[PDB]
Parts: sequence; structure tokens; C-alpha cells
Amino acid sequence: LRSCSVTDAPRSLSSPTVTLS
Amino acid sequence: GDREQLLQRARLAEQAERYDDMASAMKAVTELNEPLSNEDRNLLSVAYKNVVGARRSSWRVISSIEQKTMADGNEKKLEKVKAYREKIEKELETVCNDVLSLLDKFLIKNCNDFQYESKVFYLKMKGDYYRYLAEVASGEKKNSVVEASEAAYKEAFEISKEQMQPTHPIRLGLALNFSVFYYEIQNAPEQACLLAKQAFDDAIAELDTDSYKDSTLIMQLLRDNLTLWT
Amino acid sequence: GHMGDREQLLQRARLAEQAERYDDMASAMKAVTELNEPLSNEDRNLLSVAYKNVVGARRSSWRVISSIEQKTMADGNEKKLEKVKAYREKIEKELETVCNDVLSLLDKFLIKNCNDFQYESKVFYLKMKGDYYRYLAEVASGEKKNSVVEASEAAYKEAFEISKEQMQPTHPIRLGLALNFSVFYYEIQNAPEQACLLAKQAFDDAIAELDTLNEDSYKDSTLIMQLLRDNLTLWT
Repeated sequence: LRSCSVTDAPRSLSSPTVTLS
Repeated sequence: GDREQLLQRARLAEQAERYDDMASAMKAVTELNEPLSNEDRNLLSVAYKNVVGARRSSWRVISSIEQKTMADGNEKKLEKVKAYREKIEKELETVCNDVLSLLDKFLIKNCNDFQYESKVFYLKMKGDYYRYLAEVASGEKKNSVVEASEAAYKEAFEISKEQMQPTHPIRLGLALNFSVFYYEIQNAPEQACLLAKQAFDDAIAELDTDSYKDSTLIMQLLRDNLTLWT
Repeated sequence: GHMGDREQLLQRARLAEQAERYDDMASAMKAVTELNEPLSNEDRNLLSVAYKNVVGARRSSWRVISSIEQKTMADGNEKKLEKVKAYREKIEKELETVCNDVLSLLDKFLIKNCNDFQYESKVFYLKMKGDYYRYLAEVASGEKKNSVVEASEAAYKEAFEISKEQMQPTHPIRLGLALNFSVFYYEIQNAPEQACLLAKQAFDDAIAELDTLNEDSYKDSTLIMQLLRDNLTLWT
């Protein structure tokens, strides 16, 4: 499904807070 | 009040991916009643496409949860899911109505009879945002915006066919979206397939023509949709 | 029942998460917290996920605009630099409101109601308190920066002392706290040696006990440990 339409146009890593959902 | 300062704010907001700020800035530029350059048209189109696109994606997620909740018979939860869907829906409609108001009062109105590129761009944009309204409407409310969407698309297509080459990216994008309108919105897959095939074949026949990358991607999208619609 | 404030707000937050509308999600979770009842592990996750995305969008926008403020300052365009700095300050004010909202929730409800035996909750909230003071320190200057820098370190320190005495080295909350606290030393305090010792010690303590973990706990612990490893590689 979902036909396509015309489109338009280092720091340190901290802990990710992953979701439980 | 200064037009250049608003355009800079639009460019700053885009870089920060703050598209509500970018849309608000370009809304004010349009309201100055001065014509939009090609870059100005791009900034306005990019800003509102991102703003409405976020609402459309959020609406689709909540709408599908609403249907699943409805099938499960959870009436109490369904009322809460529907309340959120309606809240998101009204934001989407306000965004579309803002764009349509800008088009009908400043952009399309101020186009001369010889400003064909702007007229095709704006009329296609009008069909798009009426189509986005049609995605979230049903019944007589849907038919109203559906008819308005088709009318804008067809006048744009007639102008583009007379004034634009088949490989013009604006004409190709218009044909792509107009075919999408026939398939998804008004359930005419044969009419959608016929239109997408017309524009793609017409573009190939004149493929011997600096803006190739912009034109090429839309052409792939036309084929990809044709493959999906078989 | 289902019409209660808590139930409706939690339902809104879960729907907002699905729609990737994190301002809605955070506002709903802020209202849940203000009910003055404890947060479950799921509710704690919803609140943390919501505000991480909200502040993270502002941080990303701030860094982009602040970077342009640097180039526009070096390039020397007063007519442009004045408006660029004005836009960043508007982003800062949004960012500071978000952080202050979080810290108010932690200070008035979340940390406040933790019983002394709720070590996991205290470590979680104290680490969060250090996190959002650190986000304030990322944009602050002058005497304002000093107070939030001290506040962030003090929250991190107390959390880490409790976590060391109450949590195994492989615990994701302890591992995430050590990671963020070492990031605080490197990025905020400009103390690379202190940052490297903390991260290295946390990685070494955890890796000594990975072999006892089950498949699911192993994935949760090693994912944070990889971030400690990637930080160590980048810091020298």
C-alpha cells in the first residue's frame, strides 16, 4: 500500500532511553 | 517588518528542522503580497509539506489504532483514541486551510497569464492540500474537497501539457500526484494507471534532454506506483 | 476508573508515543507525575522517553543554530549575527523550560516520594536530575553555568554512590549512569582523564560478570557497554 507522491527538497555518546512499549 | 529577515528565519528554521517556525515565516512572506521566486516557492512548499506530513503520519497511526480498537469492541478506549484522532485531525485541517488560503488569496491570484511555471506549481499545490483534506474526510465533506482537488489538478495539468516538456520535474510531479489522487482518493485505479503511464511514456520518448536527477527520481516513482497498482 | 485522570493521561501518553508526538506525550506524563502518586517502571519509562525526545529535538536544533552563530560571528555580519543569536536564544528558552519542567517534577514529586528502600528509583531519578542539569550546562554561561554544573555533578555523585552499593555492575541503570556521568566529565568539565577512568572502571566491573547474565540481560548490559567502549576509543 501507500502509493508514492512527489517528494520535496564528534560528540560523546550518552545512554539511550529505550522504550518498553 | 522586512522580507529578507523573514526568509533568513525560514532558512534558519529549516536547518534546525523546526518546520512550524519555517512555515510561519514563509506564511508571513506570502502575506506581504509580493511574488515568490523559485527559491521562495521551494521554502514555502518544503515548510508546509513537512508540517502537514507530520500530522498525516500521526493521523494514520492513530486512525489505524482506532479501527483496531473498534473491532475489539473496546468502547471506553475507542472514545479516548477517537478524541486524540480528532485533535490531530483538526490540526491537519487547519494547516491545509492555511495553505489553501495563501494560494487562493496571494499566490494563484497574483499570477499573470504568462507566469505558467508558477501557475502550475500553485495549482498542483492546491490539489495536494485538498487531497490531504480528502484523506481524513468522508461523505459529503470528502466529496467537496475531492471535487476541489480534481479541479485544481486538471487545470494545472492542462497548462503543463501546453507549456511544459514531458520531462519537466514540475509536470512530472504533478502527473505523479494527480495519478495518486485517482488511485488512493477516488478509487479509479484504471484512470490512475492510464495517467501515470501517459506521463512516463511521454517522458521516456524525450529522455534526450541538466536537471536529470530531479526528473529521474519522479520517473522511478511513476514506475514504482505502476508496479504496485499492476 | 477508566475515566480517572491517571488512566486518561496514561492512555494519551501511550497514543502520543505511537504517533511520535512527544510534546503531547511529555505533557501527559508531566500531568501523571503531578498526581503525586509513585510511577511504575513502565510509567517511569514513558516519562523518560517523552522528555528525552522533547529535549533532544531542542538540543539538536540548538547545536545547529549555535554552530551557525559561530561561523556568522567569525564571518562578521552584524545584521545577520544579531538575528541568528536571537533565534538561538528562542531555542534556548524552550530548552530551559523543558529542563526546568523535568527538574521540578523530580524535585517536587519523584525524588521526594522515594522511600529509602527504593534504591532503583532513587538512582534512576538522581541520574535523570544530573542529566537535565547537564543539558542546562550545555547552553549556560557565566555564574549560571557554574550552578547547574555543580548541581549536575552532585546529583550524579549521589546516584553513583547508591548504585555502587546497591546494584550489580551489569545493571543497565548503573551502566547508563556511569556512561552519562563520564560524558559529564568529558564534555561539561573538560576533564578527559576523569572521564576515561570512570568509563573504563564501569566497563571493567561489568564485563567481569557478563557471563552470569541471561540472554535478555546480556543484550541490555552490552548495549550500554558498547557505548562506554566507543566513548573510550574517541577520548584517546
